[PDB]
Amino acid sequence: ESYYSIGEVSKLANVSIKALRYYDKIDLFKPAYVDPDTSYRYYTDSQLIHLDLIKSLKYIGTPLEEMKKAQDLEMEELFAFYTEQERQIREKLDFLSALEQTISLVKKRMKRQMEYPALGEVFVLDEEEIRIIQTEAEGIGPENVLNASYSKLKKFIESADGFTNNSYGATFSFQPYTSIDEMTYRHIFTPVLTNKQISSITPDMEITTIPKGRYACIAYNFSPEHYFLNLQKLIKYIADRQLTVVSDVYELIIPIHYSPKKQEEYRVEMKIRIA
Amino acid sequence: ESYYSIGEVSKLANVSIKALRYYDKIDLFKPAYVDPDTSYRYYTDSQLIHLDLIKSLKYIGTPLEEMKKAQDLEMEELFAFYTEQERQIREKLDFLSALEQTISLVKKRMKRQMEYPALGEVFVLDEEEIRIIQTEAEGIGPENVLNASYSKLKKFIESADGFTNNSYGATFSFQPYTSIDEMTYRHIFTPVLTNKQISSITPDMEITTIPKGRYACIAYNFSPEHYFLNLQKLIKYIADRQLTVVSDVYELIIPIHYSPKKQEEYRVEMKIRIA
DNA sequence: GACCCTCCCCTTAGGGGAGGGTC
DNA sequence: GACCCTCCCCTTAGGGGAGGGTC
Ligand SMILES: c1ccc([P+](c2ccccc2)(c2ccccc2)c2ccccc2)cc1
Ligand SMILES: c1ccc([P+](c2ccccc2)(c2ccccc2)c2ccccc2)cc1
Repeated sequence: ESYYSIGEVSKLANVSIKALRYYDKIDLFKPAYVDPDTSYRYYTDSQLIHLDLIKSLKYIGTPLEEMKKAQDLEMEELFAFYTEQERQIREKLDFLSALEQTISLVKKRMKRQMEYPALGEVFVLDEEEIRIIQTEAEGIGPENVLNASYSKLKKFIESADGFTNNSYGATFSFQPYTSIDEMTYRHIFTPVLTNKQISSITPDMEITTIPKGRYACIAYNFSPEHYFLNLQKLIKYIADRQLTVVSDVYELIIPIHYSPKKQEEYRVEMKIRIA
Repeated sequence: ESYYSIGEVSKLANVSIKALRYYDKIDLFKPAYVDPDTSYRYYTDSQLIHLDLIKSLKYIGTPLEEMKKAQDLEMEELFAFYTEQERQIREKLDFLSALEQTISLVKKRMKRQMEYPALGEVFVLDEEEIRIIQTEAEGIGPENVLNASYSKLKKFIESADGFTNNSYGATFSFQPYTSIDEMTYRHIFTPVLTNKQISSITPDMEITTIPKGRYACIAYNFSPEHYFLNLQKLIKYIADRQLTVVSDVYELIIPIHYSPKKQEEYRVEMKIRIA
């Protein structure tokens, strides 16, 4: 025999008035009585129990329309409904976990590039391996490589990492080049930021790595003159100390910013493994 | 010197055409050139790099508008941006973890009620404790208790569990009542499905529990006649075997369904601890 | 004076067409 | 014949008012 106005229900069940009017229009939760003259909504006490399901399902993210079918299932079916919710949550969990790990890897590589000792100077450090996915360069060289060239690689990596690669790589035979027009890339590649199985990789792609070891490295902001100059520094560094190269030259490029406004600028790093 | 149509960009960066037009209108990613006669959009190769940030941020859920400010920050600021993303992810994680645990508890109590041996029959089982939050009943009894009476309790429990309580409880002194109008509740309560700290609980509420021990129990679907009949069975069961009661009578009620259409029906369970 | 009601506008990220040009 | 363009409608869950009755 006790009835409540929309405001009272709102204060009692901690649900906004607008939400009550909406659930009314949606036919999810309608007032027991509507005054035909004022259109005022009135609710009964026993009815409040229905807001328990609605609030709990809202808390777990169930869409309103699906709530309508939830209040129609039996306690047994509701049990299963929750089982399904757990499955989805475990699915959300590992997605966030993987993402949490990926982000951490990105920051690690990001910091490493911000902590670089100096630009335009050859350094010899002990590197850890870098997992990559590569494909033959098809005759492409430093002057004609395009972002579009990495299209097939990015698709695969995006399908397993989600976080699209930010670094673009290429490799070439270590030679005493006297001109850029003399060099041709062997492979182009993109590092993989995840260990998630890849969805049926075609044979024209190879999963491999930049092996851990001692590397002669040099980093700098790209410019045609810098590219040539720094490559020659690397070559001279190796000849001067008669070092022995045991891998191709690895070239990684990463933009310094992604602003469509500012003049584009890229960071380049060349590495060559030595005995 | 190489340019692409919207379709080509779509196939290259795996982004829908509609999305490209939208990012164009939003001024997040605009084509390098727009044909003044056909309005056809054309993109340059160097521009594709900007879709890397956009896609990665979309993958982590960053809203488009905030992406515009992300492509304006420095590599240092971007590093921090990710730090903030990790913080939010860890926040999402424990929320899902807690929810995963709560759901499991709900299913456990839900199953227990579906596996009940029989209705209207007294059983003596060894119960595990049930954490609850209670408040004095203020003279309320079986005939005048309302859903609204639990308003203050539900607010607090909802503030810590999120999953609003589904079970409503009450307690009363074990007496040889000959009529319902003779009984008055001592406390009304609602179990807590979480161990999450409660936000400043007022003193008119008490956090306590239904202690683990041996309980004389009985469950049934509510009806005025059943309520009285089953209470008398409990009283007789205890007197017949001269059992000693060491707690008040606990009364838990949970709806059998939350359909606003079907006739309401509730499941009731009475429990009294014995030495 | 508080409370309640009914429109009306608005948010986010595009998808699914319809009608008509354009590679 | 495929590709591309410009509207137009639509989704989800209400929030924030404006104008005017109603406790
Ligand atoms: C005493 C108790 C309840 C109502 P009524 C109501 C009146 C006429 C027709 C149907 C219902 C009500 C109506 C408008 C404002 C206040 C009270 C009423 C009864 C049960 C549930 C809701 C409303 C009136 C007097
Ligand atoms: C040869 C190479 C590029 C173009 P255009 C272009 C034409 C006129 C004015 C500005 C741009 C082009 C336009 C419409 C359809 C196809 C090609 C062109 C150039 C750079 C980037 C995008 C488009 C035309 C001939």
